[PDB]
Amino acid sequence: SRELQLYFDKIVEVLLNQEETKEAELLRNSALQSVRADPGLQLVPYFIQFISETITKNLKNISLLSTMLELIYSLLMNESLFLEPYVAIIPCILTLLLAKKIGNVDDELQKQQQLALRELSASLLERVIEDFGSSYSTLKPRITRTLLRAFVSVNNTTPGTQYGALLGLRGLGSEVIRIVVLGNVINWSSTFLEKLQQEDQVFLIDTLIETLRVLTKGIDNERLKQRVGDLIADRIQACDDAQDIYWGIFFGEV
Amino acid sequence: AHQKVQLDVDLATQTVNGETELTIFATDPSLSKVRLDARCMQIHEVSVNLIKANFIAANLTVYLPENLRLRPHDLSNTYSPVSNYNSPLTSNSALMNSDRLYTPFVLKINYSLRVPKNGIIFNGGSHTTIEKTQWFCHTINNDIGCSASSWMPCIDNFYEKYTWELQLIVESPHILDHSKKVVSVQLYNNPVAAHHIGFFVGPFEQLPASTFKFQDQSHPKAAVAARVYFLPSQKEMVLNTCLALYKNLDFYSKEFGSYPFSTYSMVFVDNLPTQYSSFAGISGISSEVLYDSGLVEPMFPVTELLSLIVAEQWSGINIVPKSLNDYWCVIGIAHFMAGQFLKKLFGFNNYKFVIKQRSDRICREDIGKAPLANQHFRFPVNDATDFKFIRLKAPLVLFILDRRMTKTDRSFGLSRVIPKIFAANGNCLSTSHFQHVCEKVAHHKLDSFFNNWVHNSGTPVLRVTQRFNKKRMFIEMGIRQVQGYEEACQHVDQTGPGVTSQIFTGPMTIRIHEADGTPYEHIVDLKEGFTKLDIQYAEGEEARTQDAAEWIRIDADFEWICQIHLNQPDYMYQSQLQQDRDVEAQLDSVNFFSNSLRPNVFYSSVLVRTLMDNRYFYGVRCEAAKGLARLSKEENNHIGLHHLLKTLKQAFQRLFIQETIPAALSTIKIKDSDLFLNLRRILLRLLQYNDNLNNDFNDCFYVCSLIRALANTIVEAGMVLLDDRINNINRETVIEFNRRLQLDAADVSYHTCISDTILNEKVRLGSEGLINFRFPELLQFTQEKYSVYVRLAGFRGLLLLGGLKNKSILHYFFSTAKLELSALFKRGLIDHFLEAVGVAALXXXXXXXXXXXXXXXXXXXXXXXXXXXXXXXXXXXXXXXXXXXXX
Repeated sequence: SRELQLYFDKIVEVLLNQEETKEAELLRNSALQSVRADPGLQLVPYFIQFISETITKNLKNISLLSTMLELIYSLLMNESLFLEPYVAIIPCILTLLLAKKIGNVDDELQKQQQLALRELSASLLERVIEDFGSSYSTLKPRITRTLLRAFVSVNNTTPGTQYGALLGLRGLGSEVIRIVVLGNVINWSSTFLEKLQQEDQVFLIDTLIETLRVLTKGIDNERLKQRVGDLIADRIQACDDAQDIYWGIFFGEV
Repeated sequence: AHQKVQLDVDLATQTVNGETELTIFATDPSLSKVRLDARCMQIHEVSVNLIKANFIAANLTVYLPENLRLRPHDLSNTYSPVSNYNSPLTSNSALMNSDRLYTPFVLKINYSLRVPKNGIIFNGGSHTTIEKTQWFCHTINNDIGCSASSWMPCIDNFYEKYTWELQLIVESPHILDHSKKVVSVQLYNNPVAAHHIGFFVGPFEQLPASTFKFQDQSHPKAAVAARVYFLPSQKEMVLNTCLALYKNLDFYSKEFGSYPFSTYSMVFVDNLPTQYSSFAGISGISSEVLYDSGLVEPMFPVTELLSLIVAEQWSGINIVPKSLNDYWCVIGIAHFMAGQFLKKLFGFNNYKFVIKQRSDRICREDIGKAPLANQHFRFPVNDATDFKFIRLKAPLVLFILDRRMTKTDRSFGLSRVIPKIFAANGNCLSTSHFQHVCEKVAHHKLDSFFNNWVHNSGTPVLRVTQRFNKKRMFIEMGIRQVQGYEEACQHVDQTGPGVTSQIFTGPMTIRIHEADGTPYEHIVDLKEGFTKLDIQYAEGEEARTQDAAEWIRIDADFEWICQIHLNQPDYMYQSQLQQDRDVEAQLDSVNFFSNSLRPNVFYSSVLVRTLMDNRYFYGVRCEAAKGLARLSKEENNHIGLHHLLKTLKQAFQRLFIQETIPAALSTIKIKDSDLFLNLRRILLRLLQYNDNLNNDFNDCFYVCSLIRALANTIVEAGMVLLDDRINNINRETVIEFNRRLQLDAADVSYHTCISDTILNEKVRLGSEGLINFRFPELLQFTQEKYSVYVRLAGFRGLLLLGGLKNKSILHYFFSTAKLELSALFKRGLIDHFLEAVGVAALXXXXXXXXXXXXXXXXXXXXXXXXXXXXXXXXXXXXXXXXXXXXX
């Protein structure tokens, strides 16, 4: 038992952790499919510890993050009974959703790999947070408090990682979407005004506002809009004077 | 008398060039055109006195002192002396001709040793050896043999003793020429010969130690730098070998005489192992050369090897006899010292029982040998003679000579005789003179015992007579001995059964036992063979003959190698094996009872109790287990009480469980054949469940015993070869062996179980195997070079297993053997190739004739031309003798 486990762990580290070219993609896909199709959960502790240590002490380039995310997604999506008792979506999902130096220092502007990796991390973390029946995913208060504290403290990983992780976890866990999307009253103007910091990324701000409005725009919304019209005066006239919130919601709903 | 050798430029290029300033003493010798021994080297000048002169190259023959240009005043003059020095000359020292004797000179000449010098492993450090140690070469050159000619140009005789200095650069040295250290070594007092003048260029790290010890690693069971020496390693091995070698060296030095050495440290060179070099221990000049066996199974192997090496080095270099036929004397002294030291240090398997087993094995292996006093000459002959039957035959002669009378004459005679030769006859010793002095100072005769004992011996008939005298209480008895018998003269040019190999009968001890098997002794002179003597003052057989007089059992030294034969076999074997205060008597009685006949339940219970007794050791337990295994039925097949008893009893371990598991495993799974369900369940359950009750670190014994048991069960029970899942059991065993070998040799590391498992599987299979993957698998493994211990095993196994077709097998094997030249691959490939070919190809005359016939039928492809045209040094001599014997 102690020999086969060490042999497989070392074979994956040398492999998996290594690198190639022509046989790199075939080796990674074959290893992920084999580990997520046969074998057993005996190498779940070693793989989780090594992946957590390398992901916690690495955060360089975009290739390592993509490979680790793909391996964790394949093993977690085709694993045995060990992910739920070990609980890894909290630290893994937390670090993946809080990362920013990997993309910034590694392709800051136009971080396509950072956006794709953020979406994949939101899907995996969303499924992990949704795979709970009794208390297998009670990290909602900690995640909400962490996001609110981070947004009210600074602009760490701004702006898309926290929104994608929270949106994915809330959407996948909504078995709470109304309370998660509401939270407080005037939050858009208070968040943008509280942050801002002379955001020179007009396309990034507009893209984030449009994404939030589209994600927030539906049975209740369709019934209310069809029975009235999205409340042009109420939303306008009433409510607050959010130019980006009202403009984005009206433009996305028109 | 002196010598100044200057060698350098040996590393990197794997060469060794330097000048040589030889200082003669010799006094007489021959001088002028001296025949200096040399090999495939390059000469470099040869000045002498003034300029040079004519001289032959080539057996070297460099002329010196021929004309009258020199002066004779130095040799004719004489200086003053004291203490009666004399030092007179004569016509030889003066006269007026060439080849004068008793003359002094000083010669000099530069020599160059290229990388094509046979008889010396050369591996420079520059992309030619390996990634390990790039700034250090490895040109270890042997010394015990004829390497002096290849290492330099000088004489290589044994009848001329002279001293020499060792001042090489690789007293005390440091800075001399930039990055060179002038190592000066006087040694101009004591003198040696020419056969022990080598240059083993090995590692510089010396892992020596001392001798003070008491515990350290939980021990145990005026000095010198003992221990060993490796390439920055061998910590535990150097510690254990340093403590054991320190204690043994201290005991031998305090119980022998003297020793002019202070570097009692071995070494683990990369060129190991070798036939007559890295075998066990090498004797050079205050330094041992051992092979890479630090993690192997030691115990009696490493103990007997170290003891025999120390005793041989202390008794093979202290006395320089004029005759090379002192193999029995040196081997006898070394065996006596090693036996006393081992008996006083090691004591687990009974020293007496071990000596008895060694004597029995020596007799069985010597029942069909040749003669001891061979015809002397040159490393294969020395290695074969030192590791043949002389070591096992010297112990019997030494014990018989030392036991023929009193031990005081032997101990005092040897100790006092060693000082005479070691004080005043360093090069004048003679085995005949020593034996004559010993026989003349301690009793006499010994001629018939020495010559007759070294010629041959045998016996196979012993008659006893019983006579009851009630008129005066005279229990007469008779003892008679009879036999039924039906290169050394070029492998015995004629013949001859003896006819009487054992001349004198020696002592005839009569240990007669009283009623119920007592312990009465008797000293019978006998002497003359075929004589008589006289003595005096379900269990129906034992009940009717419980006690009648005295059951005189068999003996007390075995003068004629000895089988027992007399009445009362069951009573004598039972009473001797169950009532005897002697380990030898108990072992002999157990062997005789196991080889004869007796009861079933009684013999099984008594054998189990005796084998399970705490007083019994590995010899008693192994003997009882062997007897019960060979006789597990009075007339049936298996014994449920013996098998169930051994299995139940078998279910720090130590020697008990280690020796019981191997004997019960190799002896349990024997024939069987039938009952593939129970047999496959027991053998498969033991193999797959091995070490399933006490698995720890000691896995060598379980690996060897397990491999032997599996090979014996699959071979004996699978020789014929499914009504009982026979095919399923065979396929399961083959798949298990393949997976185990691939797992232990792939994602693992081993070397003390892979060879035994592969050899056991191949030997157990053999016929009815895969036709044919042995050549592709062995060729792939050897070509890939997986593990240091795997290539030689695969090549030897394939060469010793193949035979059919043989299409291109000779060319492939020849190219592989000629290309894979190193240490284990070269030695193991040559020895394993010759032995494998001879064993695979083939009473003695018939076998030789058959082999010759086969060779004649398949004379195609030899070389001979190529093999012999490539064989050099050791391969040249061994290949020359073997080739000449095969031609």
